[PDB]
This record gives sequence, C-alpha cells and structure tokens, in this order.
Amino acid sequence: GKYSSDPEWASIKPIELNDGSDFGAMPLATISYSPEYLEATSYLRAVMAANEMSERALRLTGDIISMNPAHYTVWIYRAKILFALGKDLNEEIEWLNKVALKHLKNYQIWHHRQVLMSSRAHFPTLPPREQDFLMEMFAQDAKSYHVWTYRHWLVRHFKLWDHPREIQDVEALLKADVRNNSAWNHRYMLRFGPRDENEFDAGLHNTTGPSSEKGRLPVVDEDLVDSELQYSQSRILEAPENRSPWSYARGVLQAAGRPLSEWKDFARSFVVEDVAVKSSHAIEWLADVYAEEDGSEGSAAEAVKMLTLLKEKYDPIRRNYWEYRIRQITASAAHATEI
Amino acid sequence: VHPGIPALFREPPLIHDLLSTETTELQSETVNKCLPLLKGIHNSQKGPFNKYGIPALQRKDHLEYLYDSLEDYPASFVALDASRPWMVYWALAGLCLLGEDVTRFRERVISTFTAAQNSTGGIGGGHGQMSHVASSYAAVLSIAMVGGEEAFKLIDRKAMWKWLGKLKQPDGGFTVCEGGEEDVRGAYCAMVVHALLDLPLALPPEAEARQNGLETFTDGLPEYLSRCQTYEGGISGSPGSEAHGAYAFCALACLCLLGRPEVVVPRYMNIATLLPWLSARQYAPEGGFSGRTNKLVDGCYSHWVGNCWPLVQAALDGTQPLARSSVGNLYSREGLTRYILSCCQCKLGGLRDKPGKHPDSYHTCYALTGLSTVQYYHYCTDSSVSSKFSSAFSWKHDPNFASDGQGSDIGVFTENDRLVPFHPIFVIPHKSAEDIRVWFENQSFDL
Ligand SMILES: Cc1ccccc1S(=O)(=O)N(CCN(Cc1cncn1C)c1ccc(C#N)cc1)CC1CCN(C(=O)OC(C)(C)C)CC1
Ligand SMILES: CC(C)=CCC/C(C)=C/CC/C(C)=C/COP(=O)(O)OP(=O)(O)O
Ligand SMILES: [Zn+2]
Repeated sequence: GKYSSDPEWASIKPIELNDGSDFGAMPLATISYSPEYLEATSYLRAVMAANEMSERALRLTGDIISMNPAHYTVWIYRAKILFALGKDLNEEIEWLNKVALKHLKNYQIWHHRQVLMSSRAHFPTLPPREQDFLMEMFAQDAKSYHVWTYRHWLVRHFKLWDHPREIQDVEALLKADVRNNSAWNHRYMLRFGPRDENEFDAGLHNTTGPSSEKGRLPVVDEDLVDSELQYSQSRILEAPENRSPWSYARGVLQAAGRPLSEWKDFARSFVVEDVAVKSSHAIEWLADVYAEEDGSEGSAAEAVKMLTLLKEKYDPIRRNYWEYRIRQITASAAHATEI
Repeated sequence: VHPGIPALFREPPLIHDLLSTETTELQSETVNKCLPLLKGIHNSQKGPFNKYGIPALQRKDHLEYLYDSLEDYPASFVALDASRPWMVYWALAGLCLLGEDVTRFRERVISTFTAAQNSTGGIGGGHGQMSHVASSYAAVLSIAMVGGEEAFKLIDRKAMWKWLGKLKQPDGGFTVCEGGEEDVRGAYCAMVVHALLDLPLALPPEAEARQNGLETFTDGLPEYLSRCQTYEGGISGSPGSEAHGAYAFCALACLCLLGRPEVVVPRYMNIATLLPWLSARQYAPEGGFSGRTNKLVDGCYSHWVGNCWPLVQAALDGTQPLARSSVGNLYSREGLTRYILSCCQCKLGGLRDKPGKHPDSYHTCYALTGLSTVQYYHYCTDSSVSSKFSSAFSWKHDPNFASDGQGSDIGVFTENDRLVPFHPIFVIPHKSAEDIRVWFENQSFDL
C-alpha cells in the first residue's frame, strides 16, 4: 500500500474496515473495494477520529475524491481542513472547477463550492470569472439542477439581482433553447424574487399572508411588469406550445396583482376559427379568464367549452383535472344562480 | 395493433411547434422510443398482453433482479459506497411490494446497519461515514420492513434525537448532515425518522436552534416549506430553486406529518397553482410523469409525483369518518400504468427510468411503488394507531379493482399485477409503519 509504506503517514495507524462480516450474519449489498480505496479510507477513518487538521489529511481527501467523488463525508471533512489551516481558497476553487468539469452530474461538489464561496474573508465580492465558469457548465448541461441552485445562492449572497450578466446569461440560454425552464425560473428570481436581507429566503413574496395571495409584491414596478409581459409574449410567438413562458406570465401577473384577462386578446390569437389551435396553453388561459375574472352570463359555459377542447383533443391525458375544473365551475355558476 | 389501446397512446401530440431546440429533440427521441413499446409491438416485450393491450408485470424476473441486487458488487461500483443503506431499502421495498416475506432478512439487516450507526447518533452510509438523514431514513424504513424487537433495539434513540437536533436550522428547515446541504429532502427524511421512532417533539436542551427562538423540531417547519413553493405552483428543493416533483413529494408528505392534510396543505401551499402544475407532470403518449417543466418522463416519478396525488386529494376531500364524496383521481391511472408496464420493464428483469436505459434497483423500487399507488384508494381517517403525528397514522386503504371497458379513471393493470399497498407518507407497508411506531411509543425514552 502507498500510505502504509509512506513515512509521511507513519505517525498514525489506520482503522480497518468493520463491514459486519465478523459480528454475525453477512451484510447486504457489499462492495468488493479495490485495495487502494480500502487503504485510503482506513487512513481517513483514523485522521477523522483524531480530528486531524493537516496538509497530509488534505491530500488524503483529494486522493479519495479522485477515487469516489460521491463520498459525502470526505467533502465535508475537506472543508473543515481548508478553513482550519487557512488554505488559499482561490486555489481550492481552481481545483474544484476541474473536478466539476469531470463530473457534471455530481451535486456534492456544488454544496462544497457554496461552503467555500460563503466565506466573506476569502471572497468579499463576486470573483471576476465565476459567472463565466457557470456558463461553461451550462454549455454542457443547460438544466443542471445543482448548478442552477448554486447560481440562485450566488445571486442572493453577492446581491446580484440587477447584475447585467445574470439577465444576459439567462437570455443567452433562452436564445439557445426557449424551452429551458431552469432559465425562466432564474429569471423570475432576478425580477420578482424577494430581496429583503432581514427575511428568510423564499421563492415568492407574501408567504406570511393567505396562501391564495402568495407571490403578491408589496410594491409594484408597473413599467417592469409591462416589460416582462412583453418579453414573455415575444418568446411565446417563437414557440406557442412551450409551457415555460406561459407559466412565467401567470407568475408575473400574480406578483403584480393583475388579472389573467390582461392577456385575453393575446390568448385568443392562438385559437382562430372548426378551430385552429396553435397552443393548448392559450386554451387553458382562456378557460381561467372566463371562469374566474368574468362575472357575466355565458362566461361559465365558455370556460367549460375550453376545458372540453382540452380533455378531448389538446391535452387529453389530464382529462380528470379538466373535469374537476368543470365541476368547480358548474358548482360556482350554480351557486351564483341561486342568488 | 391491439384494439384495446386508445389512439392517445399510439400517436404524438396534435400540436407541434416549428422551432426545434435541444428540448424538443430529446422529447421527440423519447416519444419515438416509447411508441413501439406502448403499442405492444416491440420484440423485447413478453406477454401475456391483457384486454387493454398491456403486458403483464414480470413478477418472477423482478424478484430475481431484486434478490440479486442485495449481493456483492465489483470494485467498479465504488460510487455506491455512501448509498449502501439506500440499496438495502430499495430492494426490500421492491420485494415487499411484490408480496415477499422479508422477515428472513432481519439478521442481515442488523449486521449491515450496526456498523453504520455512529455512537454520537444517526446512521451514515457505512463504517466511518458521518450520519446523514437519507441513510438514517433508509435504515429506519428497512428496519421497519423486516421488523422484530432485535432490529428495533438496534437504534440508539436518544443519540438519534440529539443528532437530529443539530440539523435544525434557524429558518425552520434541516440540513442533511452536519455541514451538509439544507433542502426539503432533509426536512422530510428527518421528520419521518422522528415520527417512526417516536422521538420527543422538543429540541434537545442544548440544541443550537434554541438560540434562535425555536423550541421543537416542527417550529418554523411548515413556514419553511411554504417558502419553497414557486411561481409555477410546484415545490423546489430550497427557496428560489426550480419546482420539482421529488421535492413536491417531500414537502407535501412532511406537511401531512404535521397535521390533517385538509388543514395543513391549504394553509401553507397555494393549491390553486399546485394542482395544475402537478397535473401537467403527466405526458401523452408516454403516460408517465416528468419531474419538472419541459424535461422528460421517468419511471421513478411514478412514486415522487404519483404519491403526491393521494396527499393532495386528501387535502381536498378531508378526513374520512369510519362511521363522504371524493374528488377522485385527478391524473390518468391508465397512462401511468401503460408507461410502467409497457415501457419500463426490462426483459431480463428490473425496471428502468425509460426505454434505452439499463435497469437499476432504485428505478425498480419506485416504478413498483407507483404501480401500487394506482391500485388502491389511499385516504386518511379519524382513527389512528397512534395513542397520541396522529393523522399520519390514520391512513387506510381499499383496493381499486381492475376495470373493464373504457373510461377516464380506470385500472388497466390485471389483478395478477396487484402489489402490496404502501403508506403514502412512509413509503413502506402500513403495518410496518404501524408496528414500529407503536413499539417505540411503548418504550420509555432512555436516560
Ligand atoms: C446514489 C448515487 C450513487 C452513484 C451515482 C449516482 C447516484 S444517484 O444518481 O443519486 N441515484 C439516486 C437517484 N437520483 C438520480 C435520479 C434518477 N432519476 C431521477 N433522478 C433525479 C438522485 C437522488 C437524489 C439526488 C439529490 N440531492 C440527486 C439525484 C441513482 C440511482 C440509479 C442509477 N444508479 C446505478 O445505475 O448504479 C451505478 C451508476 C453505480 C452503476 C445509482 C442509483
Ligand atoms: C426522500 C428523498 C431522498 C427524495 C429525493 C428524491 C430525488 C429524486 C431528489 C431529486 C433530485 C433533483 C435535483 C432532480 C434533478 O436531477 P435530474 O436533472 O437528473 O432529473 P430530471 O431531469 O428528471 O429533473
Ligand atoms: Zn429516475
């Protein structure tokens, strides 16, 4: 073994693996580890038991990571060492970038990154090439959940909601694939996500109010709302069946306290007339417009018509949900009729 | 050309955008791989095909696959080292679903988890790994399934309580381990462990969270979960992240551990946005569920999304008295069943993410869990097995029998395909969850 014969490691004795192949019955789902991994992890057990914060221990974590980057314990212990020894975290980030590029789907790497980057002493401001590296990751997997989650944290930590690269990178990703829902979600955070430093983080404003009003902004910037709705319409016209911008628009209207009927004419434009339908989302939009924000007679029947188109032709797998909505609307109209 | 297969499952959607992007290229390829399987005309499919044109669940093949998955792996599988407790859980769960008696695994389970439990509390991935809520969740559920006093006695409850207390965060959520990430998966796993072991509601007297005004494990928790809802209606892993089916299950299940679904869910979640987002998870012709908007169907979401439905439907229906009308199923049981049975079965045994993927025990476990869900009415009642999480232990089940003819809410599996029912929150058999909870309730908390 490389560790057992290294004088660098002579001062500590490894802790042999206790699998359970001795205590009694045979353990389940065992792995016949390679000799190298067995030795390394036996030395890791020893250094962690002694709470050792050293350069050799740091190198050991790096070696184990090169064999198994899905070892959650080693990442956490590595972070402890880095801080305890006052290591250059700029160098650790440069090393971490290489690991991340080799293991695109590994999420442990990205929590580790957050742990390091959260240190104000080492990273008082946004590093000059941090956003570029995120784009290097997105160029390979544009919907990576862990990278997007890290980017959300990054925006909050360094207060980047109005930073031009955040919106520029979103728009670049949406130019490449307008159906990238991860990019739309980030855009919502940038434009309408809560920013109050004295509050716990939240995806939506007004979580202290009634749940039906979750998302409602305390103060609305009307020009910003108009601009975001116009952006949404423009993207929709590029691909009308794309759910993401329709959902984004619903979110914006909810945030602004505006009714869905503001897009009544827009929604109608995708259902001209036999009916030629260019978007099922337009149908669902009209359904909600006629059902909720319209209190005139005939409106309920129109909503039911839209939902029937959905259940029979344009989104039939969700028939049971469409029928539920029809029953809700029918009961509502009946209650109104009783009055 | 089986006549029992509706056009909905034999054709791509009617509406198609002209614009091609990576998203549509992947979606198209997935649909094209699924279509011959959905039609029941692929050479890899084994019969018999039922009146709905759907192949039988290959019970024997899946049994052998799951049994084999509990044995030794080569050195190349080292990446599973931290996930060994999950490996045990996924296999035991699958075997249970398929109707096996797993009590013979008692001593082997004990041997596995003895070395993985840390003296300072909790269970990690194995000897020398720090405690983690996911491995602890997997371990506790495995112990529940095999049952027995000896397995129950394995857990150091007081140390588990002290360790879990260290994970409680000022914002109400939980980290998954000391120094680890905080996400809703952490909250769900922690609270399941807390409930099944009947741990004290109060935080340990020396818990750090007490400095921030928190007094119990549930203090600030549903508020935290509320802050994980997104503008889409779904629920994300942490505040601000993208809505995802796996996290929606974690959050909804966790809320239903806090009180009656019809009380807690509407209070902390906007159901008006949650419902359509959940509904939109299901695609045709595939029939299965995707995890998030504009991504692909995956058989494991048969559980993560699939089991959101009994929870949401209970929130709408309310608690059932054993001494009322229901909204019914708001998704397509037919679609999900077709996806699982026609598309997710590997001819050599095991179930898979999607056609073109190798099977694994994770996808086998959760596809079967999803298949079981469509076969039962799951509902909560006013009678609990707990002598004091009361609603969480009030869940009961009745069979939803295989159907005949066409309809919007039908069972297109055969009764030969019937699996054991699982608890919607605990993801183990009801009796297993009941037995472990009751046993711990009658044990004094150690000094
Ligand atoms: C545990 C593991 C160990 C090594 C490599 C990957 C993983 S995992 O991706 O996290 N895992 C679990 C399911 N999964 C991936 C997945 C499968 N289907 C949908 N998803 C999200 C998750 C789960 C939790 C989290 C978090 N936080 C992120 C992803 C995937 C299972 C199915 C695929 N697996 C399997 O085929 O085994 C090999 C890869 C070792 C040969 C491993 C188990
Ligand atoms: C009980 C507890 C452990 C629950 C956790 C379940 C598990 C599935 C967590 C969700 C992971 C999420 C980030 C999916 C992204 O992966 P992806 O991009 O590969 O998959 P996707 O394309 O379907 O979103
Ligand atoms: Zn999956």
